Amino acid sequence: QRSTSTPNV
Amino acid sequence: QRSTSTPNV
Amino acid sequence: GAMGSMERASLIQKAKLAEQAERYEDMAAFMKGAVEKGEELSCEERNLLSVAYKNVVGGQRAAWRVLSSIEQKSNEEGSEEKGPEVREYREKVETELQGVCDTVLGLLDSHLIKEAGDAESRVFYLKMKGDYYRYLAEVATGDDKKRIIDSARSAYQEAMDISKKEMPPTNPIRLGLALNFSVFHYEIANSPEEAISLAKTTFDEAMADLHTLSEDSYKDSTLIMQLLRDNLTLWT
Amino acid sequence: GAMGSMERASLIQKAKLAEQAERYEDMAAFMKGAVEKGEELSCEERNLLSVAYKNVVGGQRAAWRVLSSIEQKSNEEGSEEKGPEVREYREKVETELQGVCDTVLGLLDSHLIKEAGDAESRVFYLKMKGDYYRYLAEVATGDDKKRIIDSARSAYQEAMDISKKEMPPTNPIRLGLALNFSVFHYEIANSPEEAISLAKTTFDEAMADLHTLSEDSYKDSTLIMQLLRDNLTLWT
Ligand SMILES: [Ca+2]
Ligand SMILES: [Ca+2]
Ligand SMILES: [Cl-]
Ligand SMILES: [Cl-]
Ligand SMILES: [Mg+2]
Ligand SMILES: [Mg+2]
Ligand SMILES: [Mg+2]
Ligand SMILES: [Mg+2]
Ligand SMILES: [Mg+2]
Ligand SMILES: [Mg+2]
Repeated sequence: QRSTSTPNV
Repeated sequence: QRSTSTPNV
Repeated sequence: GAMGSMERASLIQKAKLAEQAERYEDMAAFMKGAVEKGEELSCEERNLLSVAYKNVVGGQRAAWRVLSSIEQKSNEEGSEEKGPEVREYREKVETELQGVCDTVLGLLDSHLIKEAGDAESRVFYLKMKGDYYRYLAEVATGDDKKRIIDSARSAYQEAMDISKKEMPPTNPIRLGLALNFSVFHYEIANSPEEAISLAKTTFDEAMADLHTLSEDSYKDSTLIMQLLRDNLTLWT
Repeated sequence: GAMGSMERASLIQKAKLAEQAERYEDMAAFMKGAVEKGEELSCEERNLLSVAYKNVVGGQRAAWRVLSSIEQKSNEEGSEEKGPEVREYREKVETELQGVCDTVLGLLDSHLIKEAGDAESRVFYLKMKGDYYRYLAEVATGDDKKRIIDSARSAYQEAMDISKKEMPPTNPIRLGLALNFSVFHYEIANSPEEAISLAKTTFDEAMADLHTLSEDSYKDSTLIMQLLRDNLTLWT
């Protein structure tokens, strides 16, 4: 699985 | 809630 | 048309790719291109057409409902005036929705329905015609709301008459048509009793024909039957 | 531009409506229109811009990955030849993705970054520049892959230098920048050790500053800290 980047808040 | 119509298969 | 230069088989191939990628606007454009080649569609190809446009209009309908709800709340007593923006944007989404419906109805009229002679193809297309007039009716408020409703009813009725003559009660197309016509009655035509009656009769006649089916066909038919039951539970 | 005739405040209002309706293409167009009015953006307005384009490019990236995977599988030994269609459609989605990235980078260059003098605005925009060059790098394969990577690195680095001078270690923008720069290192730059080191140092320095925060700010900072930990778990 791919790394997590910043989500939408 | 709304009635259920035919879904995508 | 932008797809005029692409092979029919390539358009079908790319529709399948677009489905896998969840790119439903592209999928619909590819299938529109395939229809405009002028050849009749196979069962699988009709399914691709259906899935693509159902997903596109499904997004528009969900968006329209959100915006309509916000608009209704703005036009209560006590609500502060926020200017024309909510109405304008609801109208924008509504116009795009109507455009998609008109595109589909245009494909059916030119010339899918008139070339459809087998029960499976003719009933499928007339059901689709009913469905897209129903989506137009969901947002209609003017002089033509009644005529739009009658257009939906007329298409569903012609489909029903053929399906009852030509298909077994468990046929998935027949079942899906009856489901959607029952939704028309309940949600559009202010006829909940007609809706319940149709759902019940459809369910019972399918139940009685299940014994004739293979394991795979049984699974297909019972899936739709459960949706009729779900609606009957909601309605009663 | 199609939004040239609409008021700035109306564009912002409609961006908020589009977000509620999950109409992210519209939301992005409205926010592009607002940027092109030429005024600086508030914090809330920067967030609207970010959400809109992140959602649009997010869909394109997911689609591109599906298609790239199918394409890679077609070019193995034993795989049957299916013609140019998979490549063509992957290229189509890729071109649209690159177009969205170019649009965002264009807004940053004309003229959001050069007018951004406060740490919060300047770091946010330089992080965005890094992010959209990173998305370009994900699909790059040619002579400019290296230059695209260096453009991303350069933007992230300038942002990092400002953030460390001007913001506390728990600032959400500072934290989100460091998260995304660590992803750049791991996923793009073939530097997993740099990625791990950055994630660890960022986490530890934030942990040590949590005591200075209110309840609400604590919740904000710890949410991002958990994502750094999630990556460290994946990476080690
Ligand atoms: Ca025929
Ligand atoms: Ca300034
Ligand atoms: Cl509008
Ligand atoms: Cl293509
Ligand atoms: Mg040909
Ligand atoms: Mg008041
Ligand atoms: Mg209207
Ligand atoms: Mg003005
Ligand atoms: Mg072979
Ligand atoms: Mg390319």
